[PDB]
Amino acid sequence: YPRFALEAQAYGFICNSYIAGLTSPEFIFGEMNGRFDLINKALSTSST
Amino acid sequence: NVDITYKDQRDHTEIDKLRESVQIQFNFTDVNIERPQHRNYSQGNKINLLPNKARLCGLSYSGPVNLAAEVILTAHYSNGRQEVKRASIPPFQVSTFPIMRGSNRCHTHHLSKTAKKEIGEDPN
Amino acid sequence: MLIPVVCFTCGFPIGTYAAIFDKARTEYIKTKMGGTLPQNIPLDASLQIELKDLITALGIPMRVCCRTHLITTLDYRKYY
Amino acid sequence: DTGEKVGMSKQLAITANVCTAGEVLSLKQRLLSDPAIQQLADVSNKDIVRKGLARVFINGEWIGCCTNAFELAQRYRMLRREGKVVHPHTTIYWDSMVDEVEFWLDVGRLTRPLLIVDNNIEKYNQACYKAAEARKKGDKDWEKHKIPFIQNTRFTPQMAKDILAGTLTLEDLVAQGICEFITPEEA
Amino acid sequence: GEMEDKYKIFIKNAPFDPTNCQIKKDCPNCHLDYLTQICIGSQKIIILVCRCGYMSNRG
Amino acid sequence: YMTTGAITIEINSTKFSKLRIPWYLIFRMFGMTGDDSIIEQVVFDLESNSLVNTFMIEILEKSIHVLDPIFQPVQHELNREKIIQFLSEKVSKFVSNPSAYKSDENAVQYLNERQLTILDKILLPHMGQTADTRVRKLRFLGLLIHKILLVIMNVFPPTDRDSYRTKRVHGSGVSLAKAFKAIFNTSVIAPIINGFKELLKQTAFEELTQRNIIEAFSAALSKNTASDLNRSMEQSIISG
Ligand SMILES: [Zn+2]
Ligand SMILES: [Zn+2]
Repeated sequence: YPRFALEAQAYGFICNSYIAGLTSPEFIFGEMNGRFDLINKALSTSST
Repeated sequence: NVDITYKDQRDHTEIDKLRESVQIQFNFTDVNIERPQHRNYSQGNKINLLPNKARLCGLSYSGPVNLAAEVILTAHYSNGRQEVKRASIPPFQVSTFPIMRGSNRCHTHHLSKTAKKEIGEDPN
Repeated sequence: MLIPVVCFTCGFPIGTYAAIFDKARTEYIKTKMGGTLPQNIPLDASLQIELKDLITALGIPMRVCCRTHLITTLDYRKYY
Repeated sequence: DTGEKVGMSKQLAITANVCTAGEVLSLKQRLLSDPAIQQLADVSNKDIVRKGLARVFINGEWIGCCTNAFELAQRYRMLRREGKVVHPHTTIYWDSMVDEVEFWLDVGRLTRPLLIVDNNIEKYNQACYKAAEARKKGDKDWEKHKIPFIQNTRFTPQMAKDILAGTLTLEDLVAQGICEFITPEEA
Repeated sequence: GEMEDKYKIFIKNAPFDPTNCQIKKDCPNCHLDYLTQICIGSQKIIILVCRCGYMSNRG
Repeated sequence: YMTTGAITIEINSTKFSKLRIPWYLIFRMFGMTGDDSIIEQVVFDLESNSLVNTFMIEILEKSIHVLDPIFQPVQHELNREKIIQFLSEKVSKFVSNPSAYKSDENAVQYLNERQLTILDKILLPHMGQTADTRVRKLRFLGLLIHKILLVIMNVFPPTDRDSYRTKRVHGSGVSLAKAFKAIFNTSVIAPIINGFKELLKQTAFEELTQRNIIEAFSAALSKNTASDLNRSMEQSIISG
């Protein structure tokens, strides 16, 4: 996505369902979202 | 290319009392790497060490390295005169360096899929 | 390392036709390609040839499991 | 997926490679020979902030200043596509925010090939200019001088078929300017 | 403030950076079909720059 | 850059140990002493009166007026040679007897030449290692200071420690070489030094010939050195 892109897709709006199949930018954004949850779940054991 | 100076402390003769220190200087001349080798225990030469043999016998798949060197030393007296000596060292087996599998230094580089399969290697 | 003697799922004797099925299959694919180098025949294109009628000609039923295991089992003699 | 090892052991992508070290000396002696570069000892800080000259680093060190950083970076990018003057694995970054050019040829750079997209933006621009000339001068049909914009890659289905047939390689695609290697710096 | 020195080099280089967002809007100076839009700062200031040197907000 | 306002430089390397020197002294030892020239070494101009340049000269002018406990008597010093002399007074580990080597003339020149050549190679070595590259090392160090002050300025974000435009992946060859050499340091040349020490301690040197040089070289490289070097290299690869 270009610099200062204004489209909603550039910031993580996924127009596709899973059953339809994501594209590369949508897969990456979903990968970013999923990795956060793994990291917070890794802090689950240590912090408490 | 090492070059340093060390203070000498030999005090037996008068000629020893004429000296201040020794200027150490030396470098290495020719460096080469040969393929891994083995002895076979018969008081002979070094024979090729195949990777599976090193895996089974607990050896290391290392090839010897050959170095040559030049050692040139300086001698300093009390007045300020110097005595320079030189010495040449022929090719000399320093130590064995580990060899990566499948590389140029590996025996399974001239060996094809059939040849790798025949001796006890993974052909793929 | 071979096509199994029987289907893993139901136990039908798929092995008694395995050897023939291998050789026949190879010949069949050489008919559908037209004399190409073994590497110039892409792997993905050799698998798109329909083997349904060939397997039926072997006398094997239309069971999903038997044909799955007959078609997809890897032969070790072609990987070593 | 579990434990403290999450995000610690990364895996390369399918097309990612790691670059070796290129001949830095050849490119450096080419850059110092370039007339469009004022040498570092031949220009002063006052001069480079008055005219706003842009500084050119190679593999880390500053080796002069160019007038137009964008033009230099893109000319060396075009040379890199020919493969004879600049090595195809050369990273050519251009920081437009601080206006500097960086060349990199060292070890450890992740690279991947990317198919190059071309366009006809220059013909589009001249068509727009002549349409404007007819626009202000009084031609009521000025807009039939404008041309459509076209951007495309040069990768054709025949090239894909030949790659499957083994007659074309990646080095042959790079050699004729269809794909080029890009680093996270140049990306 | 901004638009003056905190981003002067970036703004002058914007019409040449290929990763910048273009806007389908005509240019007054060179009568070009497209302009380059940049949105700088936390106030999200929009500037339309052109390769000819055109700049909005009197630049 | 500190809360008080001092801008300091530390040169981590083998010879020195974490000494922090204010940002003017490094510039003054290299032949650039005038304050206007030095502020043009970081701000690159003295005739632009914008917010960035005004705040830059503000910070840098405030920086050069702090009294570091180590560089008090060398704060407003005017020339290079005695600054290098005090550098030798500080960093020379084998010199622990002051006010004595200063009674002679040769030692001052020897220390000055040594500290000139080391800092000619130990500061920004990628720019060169001879004296002709010292002047541009001044400019490049000034540019680094300028870039840091631009981040103090809140004009650009700091460096992203996770982006891969500033990462490298080295692998087997580079790490094997840098461990083959990091253990070459301890098990080869130090044994040679010690073997020559014990050859000089016993056998007269004016009576020493080539034959005994060969003897001592092949003795200092006996099985202990080869064993320790390779054992430490493998232990380094397997230890992590
Ligand atoms: Zn079945
Ligand atoms: Zn315009």
